[PDB]
Amino acid sequence: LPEAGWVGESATEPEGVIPTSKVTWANRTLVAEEVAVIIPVPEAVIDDATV
Amino acid sequence: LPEAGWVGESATEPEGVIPTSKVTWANRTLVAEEVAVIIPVPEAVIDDATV
Amino acid sequence: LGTGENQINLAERDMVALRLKARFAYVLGVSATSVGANQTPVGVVTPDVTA
Amino acid sequence: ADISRAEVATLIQEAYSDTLLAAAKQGSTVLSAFQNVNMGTKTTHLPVLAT
Repeated sequence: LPEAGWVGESATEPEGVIPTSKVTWANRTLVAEEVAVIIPVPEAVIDDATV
Repeated sequence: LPEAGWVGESATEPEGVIPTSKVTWANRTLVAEEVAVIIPVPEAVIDDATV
Repeated sequence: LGTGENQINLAERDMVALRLKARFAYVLGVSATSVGANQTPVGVVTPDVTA
Repeated sequence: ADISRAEVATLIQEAYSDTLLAAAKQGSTVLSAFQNVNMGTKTTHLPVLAT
């Protein structure tokens, strides 16, 4: 995070000068990974079922 | 590049199985870089000149 | 322009300057071709250092 | 006091270009040098003068 400061009206004193400051960022990642299952069943069981 | 092969007919022999193969890619990059010059001149010289 | 004893303040010295700049990048497409992997698309005639 | 390009990490995105991707493909030589006989079966017999 940057930091600011209070500044006097002056053209000659050090308190007349606005501070410089930086802001910085870093990186985070979403990496997609696969989760899965296979459920085998007789075709006759699937054809027979009303539900 | 991928590679093909010649293939027989059988249900039983090692020949008659179609070979597996592969294609691949690589990366090339453009990275931008800055070339620059500053040329200072008196503004009276610009006004005095005929060009 | 400059700093310390070398410093030019353009406004109070009644000067101006042009800053000229560009940003450039370069890439050479070394890749596979129908003839094989890793093929360079550029050749050179080098000068005669012998005859 | 200053922000560098390392400190702006991934607010600056990296771009892509397919302008090097498109390799052209080369046909068989023998399929253009010589007659392509259409076949509807595995074996064709061609008689020739022999003595």
